[PDB]
Amino acid sequence: NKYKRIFLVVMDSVGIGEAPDAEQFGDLGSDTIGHIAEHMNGLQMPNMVKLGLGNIREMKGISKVEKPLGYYTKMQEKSTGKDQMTGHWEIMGLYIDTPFQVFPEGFPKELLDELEEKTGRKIIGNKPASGTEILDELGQEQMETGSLIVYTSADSVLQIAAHEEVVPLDELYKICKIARELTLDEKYMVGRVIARPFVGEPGNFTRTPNRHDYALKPFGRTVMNELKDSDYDVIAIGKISDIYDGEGVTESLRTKSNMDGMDKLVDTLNMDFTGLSFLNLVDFDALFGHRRDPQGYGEALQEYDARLPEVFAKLKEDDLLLITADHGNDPIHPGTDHTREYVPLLAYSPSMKEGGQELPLRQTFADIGATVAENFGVKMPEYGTSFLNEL
Ligand SMILES: [Mn+2]
Ligand SMILES: [Mn+2]
Ligand SMILES: [Mn+2]
Repeated sequence: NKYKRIFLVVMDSVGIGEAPDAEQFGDLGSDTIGHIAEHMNGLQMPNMVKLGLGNIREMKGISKVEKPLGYYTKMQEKSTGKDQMTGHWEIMGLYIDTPFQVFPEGFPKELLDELEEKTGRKIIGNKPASGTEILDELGQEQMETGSLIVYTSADSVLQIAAHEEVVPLDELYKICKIARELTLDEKYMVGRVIARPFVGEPGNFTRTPNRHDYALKPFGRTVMNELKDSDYDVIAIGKISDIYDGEGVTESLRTKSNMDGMDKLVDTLNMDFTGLSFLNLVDFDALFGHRRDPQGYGEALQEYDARLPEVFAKLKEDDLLLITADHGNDPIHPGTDHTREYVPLLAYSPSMKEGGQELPLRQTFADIGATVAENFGVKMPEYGTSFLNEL
């Protein structure tokens, strides 16, 4: 093998400007990193700059360098959608025709009618809200009537809240499984159904750790599956295991924050393993992109950048570091959805003694999967073109 270990980092939602097909999505003008850089009066990301981020595209505070540490380019998304699962599934070698939906005005009556029809229970709420907001508003009615609080977020989720004393936990799980089946329908396709049991009294409701998630498996066997099947290590960090519903995963490390994500990445650098360590840094998307908070987003990017030199110091000659994103989520864009954008790609190993060069633009995110597959000698994905030989 050319590399013994590949460290793949998804900066979640960290897009590098509108894609050629942005108009279809209402995403003309979208530029996640660029708009953040303008807001910050210049982003301070010296380590990403050293890797060649400015060589992909110059932005405020982000300039090109003469000798980038590694190779650089951007990637274009080929799949129909701009959601979490589409982006990640494409990265690991798939092509996804059918996009996962978001519901800023709640779910269609048809879906909620069938859920009522199958459960014999009333549904209340039906809007995007935080757990705290929806329980403050509807928690008491839920307790008193035995109704189900159905809500969503800015992402592709259907969430069902019920008080543990009123709706038995096991009944809530059964209901969520029904909802999971009903939402395997391209009109109502949600990435994730989430059980949100809660306890307490009016004015003091808390969501319990009895939360359960109901995800869909990727629409195909991924490069992760192939790695696992060939007895390679596949270490998933953060939301990665959940995004792939555990498919191809050999170890999963939960994280609480971006900084904690970088700590677990460091933990994997300290592990003897052969295969893939795969990190998702989700805060960019979950805290700042959807909340349209360019200041928080900018600060988060600077906090992440400052962590990189330790990663650089720990990389071995036979290690490869890959840094990319899965879509955009421009914090100055209208609405609360993701934006259809190119994503950066940086590929660095200390064995690149002469530094890196520009790679041809990646025509699908699956080029990452193809590169991983070729490196480890496992079955090549149906989609994607490896850039391994270019490194
Ligand atoms: Mn838009
Ligand atoms: Mn994402
Ligand atoms: Mn998101």
